[PDB]
Amino acid sequence: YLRDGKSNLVSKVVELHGETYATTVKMGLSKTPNTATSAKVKIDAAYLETYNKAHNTDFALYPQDLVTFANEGILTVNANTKSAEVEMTIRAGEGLQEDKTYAIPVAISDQSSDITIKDEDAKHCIYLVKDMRNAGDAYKGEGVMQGYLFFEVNDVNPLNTLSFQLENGKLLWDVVVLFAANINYDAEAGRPRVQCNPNVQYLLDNNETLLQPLRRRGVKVLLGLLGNHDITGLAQLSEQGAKDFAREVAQYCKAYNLDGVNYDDEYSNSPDLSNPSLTNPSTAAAARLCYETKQAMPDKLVTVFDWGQMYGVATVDGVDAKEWIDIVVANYGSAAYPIGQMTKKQCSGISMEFNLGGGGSLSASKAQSMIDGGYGWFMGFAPSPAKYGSVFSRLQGGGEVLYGSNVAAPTIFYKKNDPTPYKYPDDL
Ligand SMILES: CC(=O)N[C@@H]1[C@@H](O)[C@H](O[C@@H]2O[C@H](CO[C@H]3O[C@H](CO[C@H]4O[C@H](CO)[C@@H](O)[C@H](O)[C@@H]4O)[C@@H](O)[C@H](O[C@H]4O[C@H](CO)[C@@H](O)[C@H](O)[C@@H]4O)[C@@H]3O)[C@@H](O)[C@H](O[C@H]3O[C@H](CO)[C@@H](O)[C@H](O)[C@@H]3O)[C@@H]2O)[C@@H](CO)O[C@H]1O
Ligand SMILES: [Ca+2]
Ligand SMILES: [Ca+2]
Repeated sequence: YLRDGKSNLVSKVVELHGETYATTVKMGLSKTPNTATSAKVKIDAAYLETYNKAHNTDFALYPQDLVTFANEGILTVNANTKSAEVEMTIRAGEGLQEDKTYAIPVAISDQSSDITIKDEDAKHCIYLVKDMRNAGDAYKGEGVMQGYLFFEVNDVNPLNTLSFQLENGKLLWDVVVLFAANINYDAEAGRPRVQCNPNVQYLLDNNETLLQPLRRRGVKVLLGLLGNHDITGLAQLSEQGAKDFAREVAQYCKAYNLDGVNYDDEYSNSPDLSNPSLTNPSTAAAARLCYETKQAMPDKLVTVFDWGQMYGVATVDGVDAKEWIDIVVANYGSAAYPIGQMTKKQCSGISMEFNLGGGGSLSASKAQSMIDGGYGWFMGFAPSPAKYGSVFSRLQGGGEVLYGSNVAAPTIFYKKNDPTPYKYPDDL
């Protein structure tokens, strides 16, 4: 089969932060090659219609003139690694649209008889390309650790993400979660639904002013989903129930122009096993939902809190978790761990409970330990302007290690449901 060589993913999201992006396309080999092993790759524009139909997506084709393969797309065989690869360059173009995902479907062609291609799936990989050159204010560089922040939107305006910058002006928090919409039972439909409390609903209704300004500066905004004290839950949907709920989550992220989801399996009660949308609570059911959610929004982030039964099964329908868990964050005091072919670049190395105090600090020591451990993420939960003294104290020193620039003292904060930047601390 064919995949992206750097990530080893068959579906790879590419964020352009500069004028070019370089990678390889890699064909895996089933036998040690010989002098005759050969293959080429090409862009397969016709396959995009098939892909979009299968995923209920609408991606446009990235301009083919902006994509270049080395060596006319002929793959260089590496006999020692059972693979063959070609360099591919993606150039940023003109006349592209901000905030639109484009597709580069790549196909194997002209392969030698020693290569067996099982199906059309193994014959293709896909790059999902986003131009992020202008939504650059959270982008702190190649290979740095990234931040993941939950807001308790019952109480705190997520525009407070903008209170957190390094001295070099970059935004600290790459990803923020609106915590949380709920899963609840819909009796009229006999199935689960997304249920948004009035605070969540107000944010979505007002996404233009209270959420999209974060996305304009490059922050990914995710909808949090959380159990909510009835028979439905994120780790207890049947295969069919998970397919249906995943489509609803994807519809929210499309309707409100968000960047994905966090799943937190807490507070559900026991399921009604006679209901066909439900099943025994388990990590396999949770993994099924994550997989189906990714199939429904392959260019958006599927992330989990490692608690309850939400995380741990590493394959669904033969597909490894690297393809459908983008980020896993752990409980306060723990580091997350990868499953399947994930690496610790998908995992949090610290989780900080900013409202109650546990989980430690993003100190210089801790930052270096996390880098040394290969972690990709640091997580924080429930910051608020009233506690900025404590929150920012727990961020002292780490930024110099992670980025060469410490977190700056806050000077602005936002009040709930109010777009006005107030002066910190004078305005409270
Ligand atoms: C990523 C992560 O940290 N995940 C979790 C967090 O959930 C947890 O946060 C804390 O969670 C507790 C428990 O919240 C759940 O239970 C609440 C109480 O439910 C019961 O009572 C209700 C009546 O008061 C009944 O209606 C209900 O049926 C049940 O009998 C419940 O109110 C809460 O749901 C609300 O909040 C969530 C978002 O948090 C929202 O989706 C719901 O729609 C609803 O609005 C949960 O079901 C909670 O008590 C903690 O709350 C305190 O702290 C927060 C700030 O963090 C304050 O805003 C709040 O005022 C309280 O002071 C907090 O939310 C964290 C930390 O423990 O850890 C992981 O477990
Ligand atoms: Ca800009
Ligand atoms: Ca808790």
